[PDB]
Amino acid sequence: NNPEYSSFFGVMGASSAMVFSAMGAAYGTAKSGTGIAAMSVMRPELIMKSIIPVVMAGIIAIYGLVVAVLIANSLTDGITLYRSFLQLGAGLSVGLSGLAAGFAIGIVGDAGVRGTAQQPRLFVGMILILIFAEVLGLYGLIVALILSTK
Amino acid sequence: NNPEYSSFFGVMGASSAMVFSAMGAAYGTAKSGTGIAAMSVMRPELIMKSIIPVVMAGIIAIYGLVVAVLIANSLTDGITLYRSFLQLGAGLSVGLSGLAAGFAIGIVGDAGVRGTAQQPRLFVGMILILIFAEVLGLYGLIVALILSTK
Amino acid sequence: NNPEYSSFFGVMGASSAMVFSAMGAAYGTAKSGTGIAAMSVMRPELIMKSIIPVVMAGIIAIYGLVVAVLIANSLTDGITLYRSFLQLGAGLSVGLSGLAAGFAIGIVGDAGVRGTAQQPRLFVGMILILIFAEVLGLYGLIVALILSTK
Amino acid sequence: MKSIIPVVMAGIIAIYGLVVAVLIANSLTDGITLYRSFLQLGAGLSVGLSGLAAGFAIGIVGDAGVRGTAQQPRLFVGMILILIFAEVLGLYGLIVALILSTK
Amino acid sequence: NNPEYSSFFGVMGASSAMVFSAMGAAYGTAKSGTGIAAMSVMRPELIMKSIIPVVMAGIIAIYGLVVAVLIANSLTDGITLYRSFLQLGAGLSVGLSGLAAGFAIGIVGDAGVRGTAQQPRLFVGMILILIFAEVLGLYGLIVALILSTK
Amino acid sequence: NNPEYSSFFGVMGASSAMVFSAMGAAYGTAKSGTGIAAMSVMRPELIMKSIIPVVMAGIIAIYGLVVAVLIANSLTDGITLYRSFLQLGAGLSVGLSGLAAGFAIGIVGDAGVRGTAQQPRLFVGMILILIFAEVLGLYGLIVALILSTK
Amino acid sequence: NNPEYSSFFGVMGASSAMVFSAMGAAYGTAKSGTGIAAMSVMRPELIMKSIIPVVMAGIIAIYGLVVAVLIANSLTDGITLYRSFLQLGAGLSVGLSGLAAGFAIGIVGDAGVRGTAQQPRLFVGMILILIFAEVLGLYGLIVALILSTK
Amino acid sequence: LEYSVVFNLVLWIMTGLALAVIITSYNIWNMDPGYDSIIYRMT
Amino acid sequence: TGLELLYLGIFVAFWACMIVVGICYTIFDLGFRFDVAWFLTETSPFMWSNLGIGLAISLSVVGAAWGIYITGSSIIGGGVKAPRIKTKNLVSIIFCEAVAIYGIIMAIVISNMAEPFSATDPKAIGHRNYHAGYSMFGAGLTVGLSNLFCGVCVGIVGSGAALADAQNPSLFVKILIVEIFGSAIGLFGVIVAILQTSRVKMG
Amino acid sequence: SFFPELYFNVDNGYLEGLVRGLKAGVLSQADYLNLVQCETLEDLKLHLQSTDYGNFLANEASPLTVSVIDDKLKEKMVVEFRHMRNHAYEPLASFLDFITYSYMIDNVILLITGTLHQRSIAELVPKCHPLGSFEQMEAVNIAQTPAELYNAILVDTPLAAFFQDCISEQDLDEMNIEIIRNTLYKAYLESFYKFCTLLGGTTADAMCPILEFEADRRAFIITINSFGTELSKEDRAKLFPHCGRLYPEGLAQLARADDYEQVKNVADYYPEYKLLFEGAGSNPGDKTLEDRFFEHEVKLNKLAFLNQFHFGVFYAFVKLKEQECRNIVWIAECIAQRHRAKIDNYIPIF
Amino acid sequence: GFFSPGIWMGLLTTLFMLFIFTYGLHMILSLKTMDRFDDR
Amino acid sequence: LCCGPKLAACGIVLSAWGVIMLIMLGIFFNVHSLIEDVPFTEKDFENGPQNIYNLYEQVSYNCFIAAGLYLLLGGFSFCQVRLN
Amino acid sequence: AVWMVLRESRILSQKNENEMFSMVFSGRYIILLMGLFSIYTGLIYNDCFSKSLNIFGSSWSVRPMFTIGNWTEETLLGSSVLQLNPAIPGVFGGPYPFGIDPIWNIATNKLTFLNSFKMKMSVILGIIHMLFGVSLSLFNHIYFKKPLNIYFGFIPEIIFMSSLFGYLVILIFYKWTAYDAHSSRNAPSLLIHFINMFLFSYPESGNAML
Repeated sequence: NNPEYSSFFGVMGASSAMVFSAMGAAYGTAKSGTGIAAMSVMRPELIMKSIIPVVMAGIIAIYGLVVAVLIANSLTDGITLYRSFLQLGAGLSVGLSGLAAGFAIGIVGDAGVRGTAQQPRLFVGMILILIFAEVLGLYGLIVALILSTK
Repeated sequence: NNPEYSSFFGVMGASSAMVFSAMGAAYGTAKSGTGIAAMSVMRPELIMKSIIPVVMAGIIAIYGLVVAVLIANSLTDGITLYRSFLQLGAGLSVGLSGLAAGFAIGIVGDAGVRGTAQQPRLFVGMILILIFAEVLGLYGLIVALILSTK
Repeated sequence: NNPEYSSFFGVMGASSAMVFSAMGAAYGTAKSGTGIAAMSVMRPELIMKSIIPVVMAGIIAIYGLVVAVLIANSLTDGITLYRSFLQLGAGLSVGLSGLAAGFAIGIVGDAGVRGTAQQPRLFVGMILILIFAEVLGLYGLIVALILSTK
Repeated sequence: MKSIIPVVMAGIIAIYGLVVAVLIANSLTDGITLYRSFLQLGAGLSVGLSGLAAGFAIGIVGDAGVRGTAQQPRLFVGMILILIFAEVLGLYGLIVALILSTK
Repeated sequence: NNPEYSSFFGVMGASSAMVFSAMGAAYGTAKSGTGIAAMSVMRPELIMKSIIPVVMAGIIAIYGLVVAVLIANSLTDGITLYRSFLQLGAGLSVGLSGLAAGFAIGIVGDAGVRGTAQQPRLFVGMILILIFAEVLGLYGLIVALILSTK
Repeated sequence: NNPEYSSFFGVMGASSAMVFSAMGAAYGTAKSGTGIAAMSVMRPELIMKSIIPVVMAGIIAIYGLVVAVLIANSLTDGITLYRSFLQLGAGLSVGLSGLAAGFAIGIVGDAGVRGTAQQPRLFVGMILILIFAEVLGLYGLIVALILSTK
Repeated sequence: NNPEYSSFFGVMGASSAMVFSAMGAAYGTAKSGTGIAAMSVMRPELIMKSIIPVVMAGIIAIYGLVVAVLIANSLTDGITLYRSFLQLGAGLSVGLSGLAAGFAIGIVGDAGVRGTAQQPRLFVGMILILIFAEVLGLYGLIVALILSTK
Repeated sequence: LEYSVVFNLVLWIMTGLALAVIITSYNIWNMDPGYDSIIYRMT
Repeated sequence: TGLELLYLGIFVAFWACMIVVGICYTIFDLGFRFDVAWFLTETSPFMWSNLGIGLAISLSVVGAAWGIYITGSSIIGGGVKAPRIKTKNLVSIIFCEAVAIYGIIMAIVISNMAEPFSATDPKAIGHRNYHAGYSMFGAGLTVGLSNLFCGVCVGIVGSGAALADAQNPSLFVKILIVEIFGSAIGLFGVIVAILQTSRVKMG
Repeated sequence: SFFPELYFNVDNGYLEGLVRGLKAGVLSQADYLNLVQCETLEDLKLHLQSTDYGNFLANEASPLTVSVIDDKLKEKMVVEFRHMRNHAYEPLASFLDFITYSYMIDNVILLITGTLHQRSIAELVPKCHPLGSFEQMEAVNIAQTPAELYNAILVDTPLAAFFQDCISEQDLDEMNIEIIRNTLYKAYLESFYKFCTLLGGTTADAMCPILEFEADRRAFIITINSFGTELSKEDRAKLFPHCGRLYPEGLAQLARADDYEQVKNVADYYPEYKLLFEGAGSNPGDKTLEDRFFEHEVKLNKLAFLNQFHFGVFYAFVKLKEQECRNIVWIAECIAQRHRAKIDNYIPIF
Repeated sequence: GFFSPGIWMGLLTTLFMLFIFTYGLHMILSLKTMDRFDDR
Repeated sequence: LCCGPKLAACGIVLSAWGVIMLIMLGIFFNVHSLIEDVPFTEKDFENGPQNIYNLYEQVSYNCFIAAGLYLLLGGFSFCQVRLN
Repeated sequence: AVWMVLRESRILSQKNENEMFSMVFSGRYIILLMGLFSIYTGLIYNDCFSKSLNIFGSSWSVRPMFTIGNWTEETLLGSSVLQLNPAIPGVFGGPYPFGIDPIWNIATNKLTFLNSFKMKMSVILGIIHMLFGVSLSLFNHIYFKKPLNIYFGFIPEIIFMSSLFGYLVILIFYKWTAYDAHSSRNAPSLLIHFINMFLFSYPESGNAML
C-alpha cells in the first residue's frame, strides 16, 4: 500500500537539514575568521572575544544536525509518504533557515569585530545582533521539529 | 476520495513561511549590523538606539514562525488538497512578503543608522520609515491568516 | 464536475497580489529611505515633507492587500476553474502593475527628495510625477477588481 | 612548518569521503530493496556536500589565518580554534551519513 | 474538416508581426530621439534634418501593421492549418526582419546625427544608409505578403 | 498520403532565410554606418566611397530574399515533407551563412572605413576583403539553391 | 521501411557543413581584416601580402561548401537512415572543425599581421602557423569524405 | 501509474535544491575577505 | 555578474535539454509522444484568455511606469538649475500615463468577452471557444508588449527632451515631435489587438 | 548596445541631469568677451557676477588679487564635484574615484620628497590639491619616516595597487621623483582605461577616445621634452602608456627619436595628430603644440556631452571646468600685468 | 505519461509569475546604499 | 662517479631496506608454498596442489634476484659516500 | 628516530639551517616512541605493508570441516562466486591470541568485519580518555579549595558524561560477549538503541532489546 519512491523525500530531508545548515555555518565561520585576523594583528588582546561569532555559527550547524538525525531515525521502508513529506519539509525548514542565519552571523561578525578593534564599546551591541541571528536559526529548528513529529 | 500526495503543498507552505521570513530578517539584520558597526565606532552613545532596525527584522521572522506553526498544526494525512493549496498560499504570502520587508528594513536601516549619527534629528524619520516596512511584513501575515483558515 | 486543481490557480492569484505589491512597495520604500537619509543630514527641516514617497509606496502595498483578500474571501472547494483563472488574472494584474508602480515611486522619490533639497521649487513637480506612479498602481487595482466578478 | 596545519586538516575531508564511499560500497548488491539504496544515496550526498562546505570554511580561514600569523604570531591559538569548528562541519556530515547509511 | 487549435499559429503570427515591429520602431526611435536631443543642445539649426531617422523607425512599425492587419482580418475559426503556418511565417518574417532593420536604423541614426553635428556634409551619406535600412524592412514585408497570400 | 503540419518546416525556411539574412545585413549596415559617421568628420570626401560596405551588406539581404521567395513559391499544402525539409535546410543554409557574412562585412567595414581615411592605399585592400565576405554569403546561396530544387 | 525522420538528419548535415564553415571563415576574415586595417597605417606596402589569412579563411568556407554539395546531391527520399546519420556526422565534422580552424586563422592572422608590421621576419612564421590551422580544417574534410561515402 | 506525479515532484524538487546549493556554493566560493589590513603587504 | 551567469546557465541548460529530448523523441521513433495538439487543447482556453487579459493591462503599466522613472530622474535632475522644466516636460509623463491607458482600455474590451463554456471533453467541443481563447491571448499579448516597449521609447526620448530644455527653452517644441511617434507605436498595437478579437465568441 | 538607456537612469538618472545642468553654467564665448572688456580686477568680479559665478569673492580682502580668485575658483568646482561624488552609488562612484586618483597621485608625490627631505606631514597637507583628502590616518603622523609613509600608502591608500611598479622603497630613493610620478600615472591610465572597457557600453565608446588621446598626447610631449635631459631611451619608453593609437606601432619610433622632426614624422601617420603639429606653428609669437593639444582635448570632452547615458559626462565635466578655471585665471592675470594683446590665449569651451 | 493537463497548466502559470518575481527581485538585489553622506 | 653524497646516502638506505624486505619476502613465499596469494596462477587450474607450490618457488627465486641487485647498489653507493 | 639519536652529538654540535630537519630532530624522542607504539598497534592490527603475520595460530576455521558442512564441490560454482564462511557451524571459532586473525587480511569483506571493530574501538578509547581528562579536574579543584567547583561542577559533569557516553561503552562490550551468531537475525543495533535512548523512543516491536 506504500508508494515506492516515497522514501526519497524524507531521505533528501535528512541530508538537506545537514547540508544547507553546514553551508550556513561554513559561511559564518569563514566570514568571521577573516574579520578576526584583521582585528588580532591590530590588537591580539581581543582574540578570545572575537571568536564568539564562530561558536554561534557552529550551534547553527548543530540545529541542522539534530533534525537530520531525527529524520534519519524516523525512516522506514513501509513509509506512509505523508510522514516522508513532513520530513522533507522539516529538513528544509531548518536547513534553509539555518543557512540564512549563517549569512547573518558572518556578515555582522566581520563588521562587528573589525569595528570593535577600533571601538571596544561595540562588543555589547555586536553580541545582541549575533543573538538575533542565533534566534533566526532556532525558529527554523522549532518548525522543523513540529513538522517532523506531526 | 481525497487525492494522494495532497499534503505536499501544505508542507511546502509551512517551510516556505519560515525560510523566506528568516531570509528577510537575516538580510535586514546583516545590513543593519554593518551600518551599526560602521556608525557606532565613532558615536557609541547611539549603539543602543541603532539596534531597533534589527528588532524589526526579528518581527519579520516571527510573522513567519506564527504562520509556519499555524500551517503545520493544520496538516493531516487525508487532506482534501483544496486545503493544501490554501496552506501553500498562506505560507508563500507571508514568507515572500516578509522577504520584501526584509530588504526594506535592511536598506533603510543601514542608510538611516549611519545618517542618524551624521544628523541626530534623522532618528525619528528612520523609525517612521522602518515602520512602513514592518507594516509591509504584516500585510503578508494578514493575508496568510485569512487563507490559512479559509 | 470540477476539474481538479481548479482551486490551485485562484489561490496563487491572492498570493501574487500581495507578494508582488509588497515587493514593489518594499523597493519603493528602500529607495525613498536611502534618498531621505542622504538628504536629511544637511537639511533636516525637510524630513517631514520627504516622507511622502514612502507613504505612496505603502499605498501600492494596500492595493495588493485589497485584491489578495478579495480573492481569498472568494475561494471555495468546488471552484469551476473558469472562476479560478479570473482570480489568477486579477491577482497578477494588480501584482505586476503594483510592482512596476513601486519601482517608479522609489526611483522618482529618491531623485525628488535630493533635488528638492537643492531646489525647493521642485517639490510640487516631485509630487505630481509621483501621483502618476500611484495612479498606475490604482489602474492595476481597478481592472483587477472588475475582473473578479466577470 | 606551522602554516601547513590548514592543509593537513583539510585532508580529513577526503578521508571522510573515502570512509563513507567505502562503507556504502561494502553494502552494494544487486537485490537492493530501493529503500536502502536511497539511504546510501543520502549518506553519500550528506558527507560529500557537508565536506564541501567544510572545505570552503577551512580554505578561507586558512588563508587569512596563515597570513595573519606571520603578522602576529599570537593569532596561532585563534587560527586553531577557527579551523577546528570548520572541521567539525565535516565531522557532522560523517555523523549523519553513519546513522543514515546504517538505518 | 478544419482541425481545432489550428488558428493558434495564425494568431501568433499576427501578434509576432506587430510586437517585433514595435520593438524595432521603439528602439530605433529612442536611439534617434537621444541623438536628436544631444545635437539640438549644441546647434538647433539641424534639428529638422535629424528627424528623418524617427520616421524611418515608424515605417518599421507600419511594415508590421500591414501584415498584422492582413492576418488578423484573415483569421477565422475554421482555418485549414496550412494557412495558419503561412500566417505564422509571414508574421515572424516581417516582424523579425523589421526588428533587425529597426536596430540598424537606431544605430546609424544616432551615429549619423552626431556625425552631421560635427560635419554638415554627412547629411546625404546617412540618408543613403537609412534608405538601405528601410529597404531591409521592406524585404521583410515582401516575403510576409507572399506567404500570407499563398 | 502526406502527413499533416508538413508545411510547418518549409514555411520556417522561407521565414528563416529572410530574417537571418536581414539580421546579417542589418548588423553589417549598422557597423558600417557607425564607422562612416565617425570617419566622415575628418575626411568628408570619402563619404561616397565608404558607403560600399553597406552595399555589400544589402547583397546578403537580397541573397536571403531570393531564397525566401523561392521557398514560398514552392511551398504547398500537399507537400511530400521530403521537399519541406529541403526547403527548411535551404532557408537556414542561406540565412545563417548570410548572417555570418554580415558579421564579417560589419567588422571589416567598421575597421576598413577608418583605416582607409588614415591610409588611402588601404582602399583596395578593404574591397578585396569585403569581396571575400560577399563570397562567404554566396556560398550559402549556392547550397540553398541546390537543396531547394533537390 | 524507411523512417520519415531521416531526411531531416541528412539535410541538417548539408546545412551544418556550410553554416559552421561560413561562421569560421567569417570570424577569421573579421579578425584578419581588423588587424590589416591597423597595420596599414604604418606599413601600407604590406597590404597585399597580408591578405593571405583571409584567403585561408575562405578555404575553410570551401571545405564546408564541398561537403554541403556532396550531401545535397546525395539526399533522396528513400534514405536508409544509416546514410542520414553519416550525412549528419559528415556535415558536423567538417563544419565544426572548420569553425575551430576559423578561430585559429583569425587570432593568428591578427597577431601575425600586427607583429609582421614591426618584425618582417615573422611573415614566414605567420604563414607556417596558419598552414597548421588550414591543415586542422582539412582533417575535418577528410573525415566527412570518409563518412559521406560509407 | 501516476508517473507524472512522482516525476514532476522529484524533477523540480531536486532541481531547485541543487540550484540552491550551486548558488550558495558560488557565494561562498567567492567570499570577499576584504583584501586589506595585511593582504596589501602580503601581496 | 553573478546574476547574469545564473541567467545564462539556466538559459543554456533549458534549451540544451529541449534539444536532447526533441532529437531523442525523433531518433527513438516515439509514437508522437510530443503532441503539440495535446498541449494546446488540454490547456483550458480560460488560462489563455485570462493570461492575455492580465498581460495586456499589466505589461502596459510596466512600460508606462518604466518610462515615468526614466524621465522623472532626468527632469528632477535638470530642474535643480532649470526650474522652468516642470512647466512643459511633464507631458512626457502624460504620454506615459496615456501608454498605460491604451492597455487598460484594451484589457477591458477583451475581458468583457470572457464567458464560461460548461464544456468537458475537448473533442469537437468548443472549437470556436478555442479560437476565441487563443485570439484573446494573442490580442492581449500583442497590445501588452507593444505598450511595454512603447512606454520605454517615450521615456528615453522624454529624458532627452528634459535635458535639452534645461539648457535651451526653445528646443522643447521641436523635440516634442519625437514622443508623438513613440505614442503612435503603442496605438498600433491597440489596432491589431482589436482586429484579432474582432470576431470571437465564448460560450 | 542595449546595455545603457535602461538600467542607467535607475541610480544615475539624477546625477546625469544635475551634471548637465552644471555644464550649462560654463562661460560661453559671449561671456568671455564680456570678461575681457574689463581691464580691472574689480570690474572682472562685477562681470563674473552676471553668470553662475560670483558672490564668492564677497567678504574677502578689499583689494582683489589673482592668487585669491584662483584658489576660490578651484574651491567652487571641488564642492560641486564632492557633492556629486557623495550622492552616488558604487556603479558610478568607482568611475569618479579614478578621477580623484589622478589628483591623489600628485599629492602623494608631494608627500614623498618632503618626507625624504624631513618635512612634517602637517606642513605638507595644506598645500595638497583638493579631492586628495586622505581622510585615513597612518599617512598622517608618519614621523617623517619614508618607511611609515610607504607602509601607510601600501595599506590604506587606494593607490596601493598602482605602486606595484615602484616598490620596496629603494625605488623611492633611487628613482628621480619625476620618473616615479610619470610611472605611477601610466599605471593609473592603464587601469582606468581597462575599467572603462569593462563598462562595455556607451561609456566605453564615449570615454575611451579621451583616454586614448591622453595616452598619445603625453607620449608625444614626453618624447619632445625629454630630448634635452639625461634619460635612457628605454626608461623613457617605459613611461609610454599602451592604451592609445601609438601602441601597436609608433611608440617604438618615439622611443628612438632624438629630434622634433622625427616626432612629427610619427604624427604624420595619424592625420588627427598631424594637424596639431602643423597648426602648432611654434613661431616666436604664435601658438605652440601644447596649446593645440588643449584645444583638441576640449573638443573631445565637449563631444562627450553628446551621449546622455554614460559616465563620460562626469569626467568631461571636470576637465572642461578645470580648463574654465585656467581661462578665468589667465584673464585675471593678463589684467593685473596689463598684457592686453595676449588676452586672447584662452581655450574656448563653447 | 510524463505530464498531466493539470501539472502542465500549473507549470505554465508558475513560470509566468516566477518571471515576474525574478524581475522584481533582480532590481531589488541590484540596490545599493551610499558610501558616505554629503556634509555636516 | 660522485653524483653527490646526499644521493648516494639515499641509495644506501634504499638498498639496505630493499635487501631486508626482498630476502624476508622471498622466504615467506618459500615457506608458505600464504597471505599474499598472488603468484599469478594459471586459469586452466587442475587438481594438482603441487602446481601452486612450484609457482611460489619461482616467485621466491625472483625475490632473491632483486635483493642481489640491491646488494650491488648498496656496494656502489657505499663507496661513493666514503670517497665523497 | 634511532638514527637521529645515534647521531645526536654530530647533528646537535653542527649548523642546521634547514628548520624542517631541525624540527624533526628536536622531536626525535617523541618520534622514537611513536615508532615503538606504531609497531605494537600494527601487530595487533596485523598489518605490515598490508600483509598479515600468521604465527601458525590462525584457527578461525577448519576448511576440511567446511566441506563436511554441506559444501560438496563448491569450487565448481566457486569459479564465479565467493560464498561466505558461516558462523557457528559447530566447527569454527576461537579467538586469535594477539591481534586480528590473519584470515581477514585476505577476505573480500575485510572492509566490514574490521571496519566495525575500528569504529567501536575509536568510540571506546575516546570516551574513556575523555573521562580521564575530566577526572583530572577534580584534583585541580581540590588543590585550589573550590568546593563549589566539585559540588556543582565536577560531580554533575562526570555523571553527565558517564550516564550518556560511558553507558554506550558498556553496551558495546556487552554486545560482543552477549550475542553470538545464533541471534544474528534481529541482533540489536547499538547505534539505533543509543539514539532511541536519548529520545525515550521505545517502539513495541522492530528492535530487540539488549
